[PDB]
Amino acid sequence: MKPSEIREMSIEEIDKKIRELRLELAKERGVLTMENPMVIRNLRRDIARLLTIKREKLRE
Amino acid sequence: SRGRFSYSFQNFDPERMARASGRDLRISPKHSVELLREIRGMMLNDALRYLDDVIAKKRPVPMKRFNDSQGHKPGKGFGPGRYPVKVAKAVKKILLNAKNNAEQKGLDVDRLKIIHAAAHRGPVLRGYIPRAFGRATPFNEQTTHIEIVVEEIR
Amino acid sequence: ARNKPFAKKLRLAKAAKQNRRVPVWVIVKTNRKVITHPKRRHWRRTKLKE
Amino acid sequence: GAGTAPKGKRNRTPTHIRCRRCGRRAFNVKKGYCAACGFGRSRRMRKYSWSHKWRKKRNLSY
Amino acid sequence: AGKRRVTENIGKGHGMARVERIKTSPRFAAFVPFAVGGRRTHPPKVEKIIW
Amino acid sequence: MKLDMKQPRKQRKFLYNAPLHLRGKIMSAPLSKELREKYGVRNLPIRVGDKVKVMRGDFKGVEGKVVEVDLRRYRIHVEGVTHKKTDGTEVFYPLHPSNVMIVELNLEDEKREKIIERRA
Amino acid sequence: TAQTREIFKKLGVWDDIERAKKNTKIRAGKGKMRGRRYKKAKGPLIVVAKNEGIVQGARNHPGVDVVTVDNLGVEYLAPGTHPGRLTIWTKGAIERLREIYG
RNA sequence: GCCCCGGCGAGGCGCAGGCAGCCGUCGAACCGGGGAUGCCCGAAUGGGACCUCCCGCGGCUUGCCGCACUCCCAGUCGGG
RNA sequence: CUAGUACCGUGAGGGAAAGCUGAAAAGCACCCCGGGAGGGGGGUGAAAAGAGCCUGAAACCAGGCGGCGAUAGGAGGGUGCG
Ligand SMILES: [Zn+2]
Repeated sequence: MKPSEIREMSIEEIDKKIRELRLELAKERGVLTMENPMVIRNLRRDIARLLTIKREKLRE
Repeated sequence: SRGRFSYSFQNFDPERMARASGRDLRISPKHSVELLREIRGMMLNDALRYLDDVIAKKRPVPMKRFNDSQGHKPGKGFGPGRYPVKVAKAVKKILLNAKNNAEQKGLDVDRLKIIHAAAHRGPVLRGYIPRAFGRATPFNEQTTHIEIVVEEIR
Repeated sequence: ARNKPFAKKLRLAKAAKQNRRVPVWVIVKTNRKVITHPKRRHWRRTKLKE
Repeated sequence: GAGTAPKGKRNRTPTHIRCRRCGRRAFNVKKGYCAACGFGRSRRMRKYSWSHKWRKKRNLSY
Repeated sequence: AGKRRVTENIGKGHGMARVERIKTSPRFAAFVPFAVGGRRTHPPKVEKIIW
Repeated sequence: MKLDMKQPRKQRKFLYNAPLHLRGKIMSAPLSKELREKYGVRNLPIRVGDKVKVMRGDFKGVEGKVVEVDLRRYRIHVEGVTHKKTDGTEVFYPLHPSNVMIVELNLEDEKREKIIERRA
Repeated sequence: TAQTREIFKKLGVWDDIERAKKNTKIRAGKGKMRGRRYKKAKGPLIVVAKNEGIVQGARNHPGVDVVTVDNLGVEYLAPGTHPGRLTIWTKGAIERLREIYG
């Protein structure tokens, strides 16, 4: 999940991926109350990447 | 293991002697002094009997250094006397510890004899009690250390 | 029942979250150099500024 | 008299509350101004030369 | 340096000496040259001529 | 790096708070005469997969590979430089690279080849 | 520096240079915190008419000072208030002394 | 903490000596430079503040732009 | 040094204390006692320096050792002897 791949795609796919990632994050934070404690961090930063690059595109 | 204190006793022979200590105890050092002055130089079992009796309030302990406002007791040789129960109990615990240590070193309990018994003042725990006219004065606990050395009579 | 302004409620919630002791792994990781912080507070000794 | 007993009548509404601009509990609730920053009385900050408060807050020499 | 504290002296009639003291919880003496944390009586000065 | 200050407070401040891209340089070690003659270089910054010989201390004369490098503490770990614990587990003794010599390099990245090309 | 070394060996001041090296110590006191460690001893003084390389050549010998005649002071000639320093003169320097006398 | 251009060249995840795990040879961490995001109050400015929170009017298409006071140029559009 | 911090005052304002194990955590395996803080054996280390950690003074407390000690009068010392 890197800009190399992200910048190869279109905008609709990016928004869809953001959506599914946010749902994943909510579910993982739900279970965290009750392995691999870095899933949340990596999800957050993937979301940030996607938004940054989508904005680069929609600005140019 | 993990002890952080030494003893006031010199010339300790690990072959004929055993040691025991009690550290940071919430008891009176004055009463500790008075009590140990009596068991100094005695046999361990006689001393345990003495302490049992003190606890049951049948034998009083004489007061020769700390005796302000202290009443006399019945019996020959008694001015001021008292019954220190907490101190008796703690000293009994330490004495049983020492008996164990000798038994495991390989001495014989029937001939064990107390040759050193000394109380020391430990660190003070500060406190405060409110008084009248807007004051606050100290209300502190004074702690005690106790050391004991037993020898085997041959 | 008991009436509060909302911003005040939020400030109180923060003051409550603040009041707990240093965790154990911090003490382990610092080798017993961090044991306390300056925002411990008991509701009956030191008052907030409301 | 004048001492311990009148201290019991400090359950009324407070004279000062928290200020939105300054941050601290110096906003006079009945007059509508702050006694530390001047909010509600002036656009500009309260700042006197005889005061040490702002110098302390900035770790400055007197 | 040494002249940052605000003080108030108590005066005659407190079983105490007439020294200037802080007016909050600890109430330690301040600002005088025989007080701990006070000003120094005759410090070094840069006006002094060395040439 | 530029270090022209004769005040020890400033020297030691720099050393204690130096940024990471200079600690590798600060953690350099010398080469053996053979490698020196061959490549034309006197010293290099140290790396993990290097073969190493100890020249100062209790483990004087021991050879081993490097297995760990800590830039914060300015130390390295060497295989075979160990002491036992009260229970019996072995644990590494941490060494300074100024006390050790390199006898076989790990040459798989091109940037070390470039460092040698540069300072030779 | 090596040529200066050889010349000083042939003249007979290398032993004073060695004394300067040997009699250099780490101080006593708190000057070590403020730099100022390594109290260094004094060696010979070379007085010259013009600098054409001797400054560089002789600088790094411990205790050795190089100075021209036009820029002489009493701290080169009497360090510590104690006079009688070992000095190497040149012919041009002595002629310039004949001219200025001071 | 997100992106890009350069430097350095293998480790990195603040003060902070831990556990479990992730990032990095597609060149990271770090350093110089340039961008993005940037909640509420606050000159605080669409209107109100005894609690850093509330209540709106137009236009477009649920999301966006405009809407304070004292003035200049204009003029019922606007630009400062 | 988690300092204009903790804390004091309705407010204007006032304002502390607190540095150091060791070359390396090698930060004490295992045993007996104790309800437990812990004590005693054993170990690591060149040195316990044991985290209540560099050195570790005085006042003060306890014990041991030496001298005196229940018919006796001076600010606690000075001279001469035993
Ligand atoms: Zn204000």
